[PDB]
Amino acid sequence: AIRKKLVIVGDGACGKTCLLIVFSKDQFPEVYVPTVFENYVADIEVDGKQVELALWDTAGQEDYDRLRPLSYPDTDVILMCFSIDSPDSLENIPEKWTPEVKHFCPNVPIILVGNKKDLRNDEHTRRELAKMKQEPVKPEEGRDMANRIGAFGYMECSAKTKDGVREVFEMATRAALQA
Amino acid sequence: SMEMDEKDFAADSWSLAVDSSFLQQHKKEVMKQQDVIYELIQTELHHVRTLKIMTRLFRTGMLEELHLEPGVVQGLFPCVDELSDIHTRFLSQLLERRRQALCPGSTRNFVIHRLGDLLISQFSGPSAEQMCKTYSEFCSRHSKALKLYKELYARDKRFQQFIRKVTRPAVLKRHGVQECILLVTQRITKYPLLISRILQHSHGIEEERQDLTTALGLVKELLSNVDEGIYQLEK
Ligand SMILES: *CC(=O)N1C[C@@H](C(N)=O)Oc2ccccc21
Repeated sequence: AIRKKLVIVGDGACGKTCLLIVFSKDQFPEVYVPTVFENYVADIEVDGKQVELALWDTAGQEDYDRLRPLSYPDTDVILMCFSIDSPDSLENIPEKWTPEVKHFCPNVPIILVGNKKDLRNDEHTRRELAKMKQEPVKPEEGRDMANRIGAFGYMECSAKTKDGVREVFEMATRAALQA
Repeated sequence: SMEMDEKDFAADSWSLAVDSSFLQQHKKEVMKQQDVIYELIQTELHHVRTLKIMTRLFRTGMLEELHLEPGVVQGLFPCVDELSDIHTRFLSQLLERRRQALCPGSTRNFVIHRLGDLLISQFSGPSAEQMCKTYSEFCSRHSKALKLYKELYARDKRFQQFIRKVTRPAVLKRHGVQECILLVTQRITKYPLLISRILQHSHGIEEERQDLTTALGLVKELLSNVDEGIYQLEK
């Protein structure tokens, strides 16, 4: 099993921590969702290849510009996370995270991940965003951002309902294996 | 880690650790407040266990088996003994605060009413200065440690077999030399997230909410000082 490194990046409340917990545990925690994710090594079999995928998070490092890059050494795939209920977090994808990731991790594939897709039909989400002259991030808006930033691909998931969670990590494993 | 502590923290939360009959006697807010405190101690136990792997298993293992040049092992495991003392003393205090909180006749039923004071002492004065200077040095030597490990693995045959040997157990899956180094660097950035979630469910006692607010500020000041004093090194 070849060893590959995955790192998730994104604004404070974009669901980057939930996404790792839900995948490593294989379920949305029924009793207590932990606050922090330490690390985890996933045994993934994608398209016939056996890979050992190390999982890392940058939660807590967002305000510390010298400390955060210490997470980047040897990354083989980057999950660029944004939240679908937060159009403002999508604005910081090409103006904040994309220049930094391309500086410390050049040529490393990036997958733009639209988190919290379940919130597209949540009534409270559409009401709160309307008192801002806004609405949930649309699938075509996500694709267009993934296009402009030269992301290897665009994917949507929901850590709450586990929908699309497996497909992101299987795809990230495929991306990491690429020449 | 010692079996006693491992069992006390083997559950996925405080609600699952204490006896269901004891849990059923508390307000839902207390269960949430204790769940996050249980995680602060659970992750502190794992942090100290990571440091023991680096000191006894890797660092000491190379000194007693390999013929490495003097100073290579220090470049590979910077400030590990200093970090180990800092956190083992924090873990000691956290664990005694839980043992004191246990009600008579049980070893698993507890409610930690005061925590803020312990966090204020750990993240202030000499203890805070000692972590600041320690983590500033650790993080500046972090890249150099990773490159040095990779050079030794890609050139030395004996070092290669030592690493394959010690990391073979199933328990060391996510705890190799490089994972241990990043695990320690990321650790300091966990505290504000944990203290903020504890603070959110600690409004019952006003002097506790203020203690946790002072502690939250103290940790953010520490992380800022460490971030300012970082100067990456290269071999
Ligand atoms: C101390 C203890 O384990 N207790 C004490 C008792 C109390 N609140 O006085 O509550 C329960 C319930 C079930 C099991 C043990 C205890």
